[PDB]
Amino acid sequence: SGPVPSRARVYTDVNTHRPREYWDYESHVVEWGNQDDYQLVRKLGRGKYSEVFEAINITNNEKVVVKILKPVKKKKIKREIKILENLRGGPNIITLADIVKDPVSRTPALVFEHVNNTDFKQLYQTLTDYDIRFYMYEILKALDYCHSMGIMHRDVKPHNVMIDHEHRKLRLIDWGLAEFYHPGQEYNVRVASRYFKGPELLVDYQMYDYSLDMWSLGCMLASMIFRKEPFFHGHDNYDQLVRIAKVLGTEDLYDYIDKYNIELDPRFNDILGRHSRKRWERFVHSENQHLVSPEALDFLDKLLRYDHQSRLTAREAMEHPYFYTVVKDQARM
Ligand SMILES: O=C(O)c1ccc(-c2oc3c(Br)cc(Br)cc3c(=O)c2O)cc1
Repeated sequence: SGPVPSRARVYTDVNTHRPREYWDYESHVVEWGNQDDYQLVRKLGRGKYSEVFEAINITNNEKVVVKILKPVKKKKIKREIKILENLRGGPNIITLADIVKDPVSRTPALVFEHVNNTDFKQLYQTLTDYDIRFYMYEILKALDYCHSMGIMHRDVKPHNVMIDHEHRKLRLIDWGLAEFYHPGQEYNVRVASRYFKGPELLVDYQMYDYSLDMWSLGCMLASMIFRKEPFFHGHDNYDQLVRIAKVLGTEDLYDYIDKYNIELDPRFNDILGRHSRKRWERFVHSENQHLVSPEALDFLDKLLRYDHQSRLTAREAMEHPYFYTVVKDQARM
């Protein structure tokens, strides 16, 4: 048997046509700075891979953000650093300003730009229909760039999207799981938050591409327009696929399995059963109908697909009628 191979429909060989230095990050040499150039003000958040502090650049008295990294392989550190430097300057990509090492503890610390972030737990209450469309378009601009730069984020989630609603600014952060795309490469399925794990990550299909990020975005869009965060709320990875199967149906799931000859785990076939593909009207009620339109539902359906190749690309998504009002307003400046 063996699973059927896969290639990205867009930006397939962009990395092949680049210098080895670009994607071969194990050979990247980091230029460190002194963390005594920064004074920490307060902890902004914790996490599995880092603890994030607000800090001050004492050489110019300007607010920055210090991400003190948790002990991971040196390889993964170089990967995140190289990717950040490669994507630096891109649309709504977080800006890496410095890379310092504490003189005492000798720990790697990435220094980022400061953005007045309002948390989505309080932000998703003041968002209008236009606000959702607008910010979705902003994430797409960041995703289309990094995809065109041969990089998939592999960890798209609300926690990783900083938003300055007062200044309409958006930034895509945390690229510690991001990876360079190479046609034919089998990647680790152990990426992204459980609720945003694509079906390929759950059925153990390792040859995925940029389309993984498009799934996660779909989970964000579903959460926003239906006011259910998170939309696919599973208790583990096995149940996660079941929660997905209860919406998109088991019909397309087993066709997905059959097409790519994916050997399915002997546990799934006992908890999946059979389900019909529910219409998106079944998730529309009085409290969220002001966010749901035929344009909204059409755009969503074209993101949440088992077959990663049938999902929209970032650019294809940016040309959807769902963003027609946003595009016209951005052209008038
Ligand atoms: O690469 C990362 O993992 C990564 C994490 C956090 C920030 C990051 O977090 C903020 C938080 Br949390 C709260 C507030 Br207020 C501001 C920020 C901010 O400006 C900022 O860059 C940037 C990048």
